[PDB]
Amino acid sequence: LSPSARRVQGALETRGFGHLKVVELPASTRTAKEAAQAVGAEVGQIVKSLAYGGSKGAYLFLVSGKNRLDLGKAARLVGTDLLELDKWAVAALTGFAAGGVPPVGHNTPLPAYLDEDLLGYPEVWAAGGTPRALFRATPKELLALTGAQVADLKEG
Repeated sequence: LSPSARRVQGALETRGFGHLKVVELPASTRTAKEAAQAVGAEVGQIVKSLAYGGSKGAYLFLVSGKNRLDLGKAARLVGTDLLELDKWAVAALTGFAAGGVPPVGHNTPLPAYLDEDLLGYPEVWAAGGTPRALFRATPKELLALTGAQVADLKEG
């Protein structure tokens, strides 16, 4: 198991959610579609942990794998303009590299929001530190872990 996977696992245990297990998929895995097939889930069940910056501070957005973030709603919700964060800041804030950001274990705890469509499943799969690592959890757990606020975030 990769250093990233191990890091997310330790983070889950330190939070009291040690029963959730980080899983490692075949090197040949890098898109959300690939990840979902490997574990038998729909792409909408994959959770993307998107980080953005604002003059206030940085925020976290958990989006269904089948939706793309509507920056318009995200901003009126946050109350400030939001802009893309480069690679360096993403790692500096979360402690992980873009493309594999998990919803927990961040160096900087971030206010969070959860795509209401994710509550639509019995369980979802979040990133485990790299494109080829995931861990499943029910939406209820994801919310308890992130302390995220449920919200309407996708483009319609």
